Parts: sequence; C-alpha cells; structure tokens
Amino acid sequence: ATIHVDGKEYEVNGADNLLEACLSLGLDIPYFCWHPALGSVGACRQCAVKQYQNAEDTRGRLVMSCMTPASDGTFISIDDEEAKQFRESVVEWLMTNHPHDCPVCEEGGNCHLQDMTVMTGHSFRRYRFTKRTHRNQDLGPFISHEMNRCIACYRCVRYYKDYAGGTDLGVYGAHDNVYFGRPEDGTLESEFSGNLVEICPTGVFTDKTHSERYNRKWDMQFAPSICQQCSIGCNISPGERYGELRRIENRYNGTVNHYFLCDRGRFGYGYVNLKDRPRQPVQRRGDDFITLNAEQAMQGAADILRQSKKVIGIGSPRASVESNFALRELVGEENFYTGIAHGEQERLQLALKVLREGGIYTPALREIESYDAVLVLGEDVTQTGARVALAVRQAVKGKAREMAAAQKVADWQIAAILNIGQRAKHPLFVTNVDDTRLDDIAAWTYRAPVEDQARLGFAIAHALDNSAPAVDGIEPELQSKIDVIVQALAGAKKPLIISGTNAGSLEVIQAAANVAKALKGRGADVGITMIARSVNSMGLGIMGGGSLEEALTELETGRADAVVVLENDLHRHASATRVNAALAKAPLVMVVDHQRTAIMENAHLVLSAASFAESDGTVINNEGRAQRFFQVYDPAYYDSKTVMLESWRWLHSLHSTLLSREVDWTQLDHVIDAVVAKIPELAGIKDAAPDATFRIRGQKLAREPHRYSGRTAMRANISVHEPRQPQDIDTMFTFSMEGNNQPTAHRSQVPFAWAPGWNSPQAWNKFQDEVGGKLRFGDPGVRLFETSENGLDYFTSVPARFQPQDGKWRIAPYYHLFGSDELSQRAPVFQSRMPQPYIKLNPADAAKLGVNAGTRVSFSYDGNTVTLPVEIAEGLTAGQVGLPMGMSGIAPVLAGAHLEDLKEA
Amino acid sequence: EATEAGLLGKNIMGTGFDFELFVHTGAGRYICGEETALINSLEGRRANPRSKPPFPATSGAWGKPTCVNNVETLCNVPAILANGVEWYQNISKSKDAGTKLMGFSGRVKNPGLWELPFGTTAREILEDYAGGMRDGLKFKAWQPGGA
Amino acid sequence: AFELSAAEREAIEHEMHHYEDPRAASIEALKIVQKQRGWVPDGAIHAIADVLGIPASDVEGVATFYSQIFRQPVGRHVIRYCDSVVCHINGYQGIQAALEKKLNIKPGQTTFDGRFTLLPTCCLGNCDKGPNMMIDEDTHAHLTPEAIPELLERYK
Ligand code: SF4
Ligand code: SF4
Ligand code: SF4
Ligand code: FES
Ligand code: FES
Ligand SMILES: [Ca+2]
Repeated sequence: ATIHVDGKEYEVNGADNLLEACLSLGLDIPYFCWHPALGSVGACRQCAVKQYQNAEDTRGRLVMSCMTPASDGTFISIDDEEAKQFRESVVEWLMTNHPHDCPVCEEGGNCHLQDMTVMTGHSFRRYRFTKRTHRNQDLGPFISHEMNRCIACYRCVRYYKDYAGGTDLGVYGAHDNVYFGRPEDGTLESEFSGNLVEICPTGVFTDKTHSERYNRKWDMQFAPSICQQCSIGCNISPGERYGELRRIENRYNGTVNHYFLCDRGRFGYGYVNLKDRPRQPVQRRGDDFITLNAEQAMQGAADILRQSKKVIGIGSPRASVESNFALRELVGEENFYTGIAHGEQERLQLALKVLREGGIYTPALREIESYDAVLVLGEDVTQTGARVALAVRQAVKGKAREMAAAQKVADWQIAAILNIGQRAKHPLFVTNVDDTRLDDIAAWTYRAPVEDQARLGFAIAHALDNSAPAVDGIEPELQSKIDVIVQALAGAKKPLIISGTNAGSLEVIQAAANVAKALKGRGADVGITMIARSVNSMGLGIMGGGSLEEALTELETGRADAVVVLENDLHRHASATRVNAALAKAPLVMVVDHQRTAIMENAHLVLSAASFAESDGTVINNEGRAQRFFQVYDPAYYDSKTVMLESWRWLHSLHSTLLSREVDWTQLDHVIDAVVAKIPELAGIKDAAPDATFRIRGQKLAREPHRYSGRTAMRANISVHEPRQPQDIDTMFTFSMEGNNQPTAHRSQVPFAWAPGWNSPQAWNKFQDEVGGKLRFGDPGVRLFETSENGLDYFTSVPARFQPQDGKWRIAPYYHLFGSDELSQRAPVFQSRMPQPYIKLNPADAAKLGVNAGTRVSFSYDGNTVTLPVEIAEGLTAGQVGLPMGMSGIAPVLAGAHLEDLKEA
Repeated sequence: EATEAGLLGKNIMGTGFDFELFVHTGAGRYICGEETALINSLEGRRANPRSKPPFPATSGAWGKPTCVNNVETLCNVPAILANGVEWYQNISKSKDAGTKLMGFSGRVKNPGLWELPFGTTAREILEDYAGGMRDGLKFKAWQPGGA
Repeated sequence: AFELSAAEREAIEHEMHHYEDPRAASIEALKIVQKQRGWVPDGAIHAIADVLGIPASDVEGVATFYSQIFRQPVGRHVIRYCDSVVCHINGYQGIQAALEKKLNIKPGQTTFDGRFTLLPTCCLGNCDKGPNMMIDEDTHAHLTPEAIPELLERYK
C-alpha cells in the first residue's frame, strides 16, 4: 500500500498495522501496549497520530497507529501540534502516579517508559496531588515483582495468557486500583515467565537473578552467543561486568527465537561464575595438587602422551564442534569416542538419518507456528526444550487466526481474533508417559509407556498409508481415537510431527518417521522436528564416533593407557562405578573442562577449559542449522593468574606440541578451515558468522555500549596502571567500546539492541527490515541441511505391547525443566526452584507395595540401594516407576532401562 | 407464564422458530451498560469494552452475531408491529419518530416519569408535567440526560 | 480450608446449563457463594475455578472487578447508600451524617459487632423518589435523617 506520513509518500504493507509500518520505516512513534508478537490493543493511547482521508484536509481525526490499518490513501501526521501534545498528555497521565524511585530500579537505563517519556519531551510536572501505591508479591526466585512502577499497559497478562498460555498471572482490580499478578504468593509455574522482564516496559517484573549482583545496561559487556542448556539453541546475549556473567538477554533472530526465551535458558547462567570452577591448569603429583601455567602444562601433557601407547579422546555433546574436532585430531581418528551411551547414540543417529535423509523439510522455530496440526510422539516438549512447545501453542492459535482472517478482520488486532476463535484449536495430539503442560490446549493426550506410544504412531502411519506395517491388538476405542487422529491429520494443510531422543527408545523415532513419510506420500506439506538432548549433540552425531561403552571396554581391557575427556561428566552417560573403575585403571586421565565434575578426583591432569561465556565455538541446532557463539569477556582481565583458554585451543596446542614439540596458540578460523576441509558434512559452518578479518567500513564490532563507565577505575583496586584491552584475534569483535553497533550496518549478528532514544529491549525493532519479522541483512546461522529428493523406507520393526512384570520395573523418564541438565542444576538459583528428587508410582503399584505417598522406598541400581519418596501418579501405567532424568545420581541413560527390588525403606 | 402458555419455547404457536429467554443479573459496574462491555461481562470476563469496527452484529458474544437493544426499544417494537408503521410515523411531527419516557428530577414538586412524543420542549414538561419546582428555587441549570 | 456445599454445586451446574461457555457462569457462581456465605473467601476462587474449569486468575479478576462481589468479610447487613448526583441534590449528606453518628463508623468499614457494613453505591435506579438506600436487598426511598434510627432498628 501507499501512505503519506508527515506530508511524505511511503510504500508500506497493506494488511499490517500503521504503527508497525511506521516503525519499519525508521520513524519514531511512542507506544506502550503494542508488542510485535502480541498483537495490538488499546490499553494505552500512546501511538496517537492525526489521520486525514483526502489529500488536503484541515482538522483530521486523532487515531491510534496500532488500531488503524495501513491502507491505500491514508494521510497521517505525527509531529503536528495536537498529536504531540496529546502524547505528552498521555505520558503525563502515566507520570501522574509513578514512584520517584528510578535510581533504585532494576530497569534504569533498560526502561521503555523512560525512553518514551524523553522522546515525547515531557519534563515539567503540573501534578501536585498524592500518588498511587500498591503492595508487593513473591513471584518465585526469578521474577521480582513490585506494582508501583506499572502503567496498566496489559502487555504482561496478554503475553502470559494468550501467548505463553500460563494460568497464573492476570488482571485483578478496578478503574485506578488495577493489579497485575497472582491471586496468591508463589512461583509462576509457567516455563516462559522469564520473558516478562523484557515484555514489561516498566520495572514491575524484573530479573531477580540479575537483581542480585546488579549493574546497569551501559555497564554490561554484551556478546552474541547461543544458549547451551538444550538443543533448541536460542540466540542469546550474555552480558558481564567485573569478570562474572550477570545477565542473559533475549537476542532477536527472525528464524529461531524471535522474542522469547524459556526459563531454563534465561536463568541457568549461574554455573559460569561458580567459585569451584577450574581456573588453573592443575596437575596432581604423588598425592598433592600443583598449579601450572599453560606452557609447562602443555609440555608435560605432551611428554606423557608421547610416552603413552594409545590415546582415547572422549568428547561430549556439551562441547563445541571445534573443540570436539580438536580432540578428534589430537587423538587418532580411528579411536575417538563420543561421550554418549550406545542407545543414546543410536537414537541420535536415527534422528539425524530422519533429518537429512528422510526427504521431509524440518521447520525452524518461527515457522512451526504456521503449521495446521501437531502430533507429538513420546516427547515432553514443554520440559525438554520449551520454545517448540510455545511455537506449538501459536500453531494451535493459528486456527483461530485463520478463522478470524476468513471474516475479513485484520490480523494485528488479537482481541478480535480471540473473540472470533473462542477455544477453537488446531488438532494437537501429545503422547507421553504422564501428564504434560500442553494438555490444556491439546486435542488429545495419550498417557502410555514408550512402546505403546510407538505402537500408536505405527497405527497412525498404517491408517494414513496402507504401505506401512500394520500393528495388531488395537482396542476399538483406541482404534476410534486413531481414526480421529488420522482424519484430523489428513485434513491438515501443513501437518507437523515432533519427536526426540529423550523418549528413550528408537521405535518412537521410527513411528514419527513413518507418519511423516505417510503424510508426505499423499501430497501433504508435512514437517518433522526432533528435539535432541544437549546443545551440540547433533553436531557430535554428524561428526560421529564410538559410544562411551566402547571406550570404557577399551580402558578396562588395557589397550589404551591415556584418556582425554573433553567437557564431559561421564556419569550422566554411563554407570558411575564402571566409569570410576575404568578411569582408575587408566594410568593417565586428562580432563579438559570448565566445571568441577566428579571425575577430576584421581585425574592426572585437569585443563581449565572455557565455558560459553569465555570461549568461541560452533553448535548445531536440533533443526540442523549451525550457529556460533562468541566470547563475552577475557578471564585474565581480572585475576591475571588464571588463563581459562578455549577447549579447542587447549587440544590444538596439545596436538601441535605432540608433533613439533612447540606450543601454538592458533586462531579460531584456522580450526574452521580444518573442519570444513576434513569433514564434508561440516563444510557449511563457515557461513554463520564471517572471518575474524571482517570489518564493516574498516572497524570491528563492539561488545559494550558507547557509554561504558569506570574504564579507568574498574581494575584500580589491584593496579592503577590500566592494562591493555584484550585483543581478540578469534572473532570480528573488539572487547571495548570502539566498535560499531549501528542498526543500519551490513551484518547478521548483533551483540545488543541499543538505538538513540531506544534503550529498552524494544530497541530490536530498529535492527529489522520490518518490525516483528526477520532481522535485517539476514539471520545468524545457516541451515547446513537440504531436503533430500528421495526419503527413507518404512520401518518394519513394530514393537510389541508393553507387558508389565512383577520382578522388573520399567523406568519412565520425566525430565524436569530445572533439573534435567547438569549445567542448569549447577546454578545456585535453580536449587530453590527445582523439585526434590522423587519417584513416581501407580496407585495399584503403591497398593501392591503397601506404601503411601511421602514414604521412602529403596530401589537397587548398579548395586546401590538408594531411597526416594514416592508420589501417586494417575496418568502413569502399571509396571512403571517414574524418575526425573538428569538428577543428581539419576543419569538420563536410565530412561527406558529396567529397575529391580522396589522395597520400602 | 409465557413458557406455560406455549410461548417463548419450541415451535411458538406452530411456527418452528425456537427461542429461549434467560435473565442474567449482573453484580454491577457502570461500564457494563455499554454493548461491547456488556458482551464481555456476559461471557464471564471482566467488563472491558471492545474495539471497532469488529461489530457485535458480526462477532459479538462467543464470536456469534449479536444485537444489544435497550428496554424501551423492545417495548416500542411490539406496538409498531401491532398498530402499524404509518401510525407510528403519524404520532409526532418530528424527525425522531415515536414516544420517549421523559421526566424531570431533582428538587421538583412532582419528580416523575411520563411517556411523551418527541418534539416536546423541556419547559412545558417542567411547568405542567413536573408541575414546577418547590418553594424558593430559581432553576439555575438543567441536564437533558441523566448524568 | 474451603469446600463447596452440594446446593452450591447444583446451582452452579444449573447456571452453566444456561450458557454456551461455562466461563459465563463465573459471576453467578460468585453471587451464589455471596448469597450463601455473605462474602467470597480466598478458597472460593479456587473452588469456582476447579468447578468451572477456567483458571483462578480469571475468577479472581471477576471477583475483584465488580463492586458488589465482596472479598473482605462484611457484616450481616450491608447498608448501600446512594452516592450519585440526584440524591446529592435531594440530599444524601444528611443521611450519611446520620449513619455516621448512629453506627459510629466510616463508609467502607463494618461495625464492631458485625451488625452493619456501610457502603456507597453508584446508583439505585430510584432517582425520582428522593434519596435511596438498600439494606439486605430491601430498598428505601424518600429518606430523612430523622427516620434513619427508626429504619435501622428493624434488622437483626
Ligand atoms: S506490569 Fe508492566 S507489562 Fe503489565 S500492564 Fe503494567 S507496565 Fe504493562
Ligand atoms: S520502571 Fe522505569 S520509570 Fe519506573 S521507576 Fe523504573 S526506571 Fe523509573
Ligand atoms: S528452549 Fe533450550 S536453547 Fe532455548 S532458552 Fe530454553 S534451554 Fe536454552
Ligand atoms: S500502542 Fe497502545 S494504543 Fe496503540
Ligand atoms: S441517583 Fe440515587 S437512586 Fe439514582
Ligand atoms: Ca576468544
């Protein structure tokens, strides 16, 4: 369409809002209640402009930019007298009752209300009466809440109810005494409550974890990185101050993770600033530990490796592609073992085969929301990686969206869409062992063991296409439910099949592939996605290697006398006693890691590897795209004794000193050249971010804002003589303020969102070609996969029905969000949020055991009789006991494993 | 009584038109009187009004087409359909057709409520229908609609 | 510890029988709890949410939005005096002073024995009949400050 703003012609979209069309042109209209991902309401009246119909008009009408469609022939005006003074009156009405507590506010220089108060140009106060005050609420360990700062813009409840689907927060109040929160005091049980810090334009909902050890936004040294907590790989902006990581911000990327993070990735950054982390190369000699620098530690490690006869490199899914390849080059290629179990590696390889050889397009996180039906097989999506679950919520709301669009109403007014919808949902069929958080909006939920979920998928694939292998023994009511599922999926334009390796069985992945092939064979636009376990598990599968059990057999047999374990706990992927015995039998154990694990004891050398806040690396998504994360700070800037070098740097220098007896501190793009010249499947990772010699208009990119404070007194407590800024040869980023963070810069990766006059998280709209859409000049990361021309075959192996037995108990995975990751559970803030280690029993199983809820029972695994209190689960089945995977002492390998001796303690 | 008399139910006097009537007693907020907020309050939500032009005649209560009308409009319609349309246009020679329930209130001698045709001035109502005001009052102001 | 009586559940279910969406009966469920117990306690919000199926945040917002859904405990007789403009012209400050001198309280608070709770009301719809008030769903018009103690002695 063609509009005229300020007596000037512009060409904008026709079906979008006028506010987003004007913001996509770079013009400045203040707003409080409109969000690009939440639609438009009238909770404020801040976006007021003056509209004229004809080309020439005198009076016009004061309209809202977020309520006016950007149609052909509108002549609106922004900086006239009346609209500007009306917006000044609206910000005056917002400052009518606002507390005078800006310097003691967690927003401060990150506050949208300050930016829009300054932008409207209101400084003189004419209000002389009393203000409005409210009490406070305890909203858990993550969201600090205080109601005085609010302006009643209704964005929090709009996100939390319509978008996030949470059933906790809401509006309780009246004309002026309007309250936003919880009817009681308690933790917000939604997994997306951490996005309220950036959704709220005021300091009502703030980061409690950042409130403790707080610094302002301009003091934050930011970096563009990837969240390492699970496989969704949401683009994040970690920001540090005084040598510790302080705040993770949402980093905009229009392909994956546009506006919202999950709670785990938002609040699981407390492990990188732990005080028990390995910060020095520590080698134990005799019975006491000595501390070395990098040089003599590398020399000694290379001498012991030269004196050894065979080296085993045990990688990890938590490590980067560059670090795992550096290990793969340090040890021989024929002996390099992936740090996962045999069943886990089989599930990962089958998932990769489905991804890159099934011939079915795998959707990204943004385009999951555009699909017409969702079938989730055996995956706790809301608890493993919750961003796909949020996208599934949006895809469910897509039916109400399209039904509203059929009534010729606009798509940016979410109130009319939810008016027309009225609990009209796309078909969502979730299968899990127990109840999920998606059951509120699901068309159907199937509570069954993993084999029964796989058989349900096989029945769905057989009903969709007769070429699939048939499964017998289906009950007529279950057959009717299969008929309902397949007539919902056959009538869907773009069906979606979601699975994962966290189900604990190959047959669920096989059933998901069979259903996707059956949907593709009849001409549907089916997509399939698999949620992997760790952040770079799929990259480890692409690179490949032996399983952990093969390496343990090699260590126990004695064929290798030297083992190098890279960033792996080794207890989550195998049994603890066998791993401890194999590592004790090895004459040389080197552990390259950044976290104090249980294998550092009786380990001959410990290399202080760098975490994602202190290292550069490449991680591969669950979708299949390869993104890369950058360093946030130099660990040697403060406490210069520590080195904390990158894992790939450590292993490559070890390899170079093994060969030529010389230490080489190489560069990251050399390792990228190595991985694209050695592995043809990883040849595409040199397209996510460019070379380190990439300078737009001659200069680098800044980690920190232009108002970085205290540069001559930050390190003055130990030395007044200011040290040189840390020179970064690995990346295209300088560690200090003299870079470039201009929104109109030809780049794909942005450290942080800051524009002149836009100091809020709502400053990301200046970095996009259209606001709420894709990022300008492309998106970070490249796909690395193509849809295959010819798919796989139908998987004939249909599993049998799960028949319970009295002596043997089947372990059912649960995967709690705040407790199914080692890196998450090492954070001190998750301990008050994570539930206590429990076990789950059927009512019939609890009756046959004679125990009640809350009573300790003892179960024996690996010769250890460990005791846990029970919980009665209605959705669980007989013969199964439920366990939270990833716990302390409960490895995720046990998912699908058997259990014995369920006796009361 | 209407349900007992065969009306207001199923097949009303042998027509096949099915209609059911309910009474919803609100708890009481003045914003509930507006049609969109009345629709929002009828759905069991907070009585916030709705934006336009998604109209209640296209998408109102529960996404269905609705019409909200006042008591006096629905009290004037059956007289229209029982006595005729030309009779309804031939009761007052004014642009506003029909009768209205007018009346003065506030320190008046006879504050009441009378049905009068449109085009009737407030002065004659105040002096004859309201009977004038009480002793020692000078009538410094008035308001046509209530508050 | 709140629980719902059987008559409450039958009345609420019969009210949800009248509407397409069970959410539409939340206001009437709160009104039923108000008619039986006099006010809506904290557990009643969760009870209505569990019976209806809507979350407790919506029920709490509905209870805290409408004026005549009391969440604080009130007395056995809720005096609701008019605070609008027609009764202001007819005179409601005199009857307000009479109530404040009789009950020795302020509007919005209850008496010490729990006998009366004084509250202003937006309007009563009885504007032509002078100043108006409601006590326990009983309306009163043409009020005078002298007749307030006579009017207040017929309630338990
Ligand atoms: S708490 Fe924040 S997001 Fe919610 S209405 Fe108030 S200002 Fe808006
Ligand atoms: S929310 Fe913004 S305007 Fe309010 S006190 Fe905090 S910094 Fe100041
Ligand atoms: S969904 Fe996974 S990758 Fe995304 S923020 Fe959460 S833990 Fe991190
Ligand atoms: S942005 Fe709030 S009225 Fe448009
Ligand atoms: S103004 Fe008091 S009853 Fe209406
Ligand atoms: Ca670096």
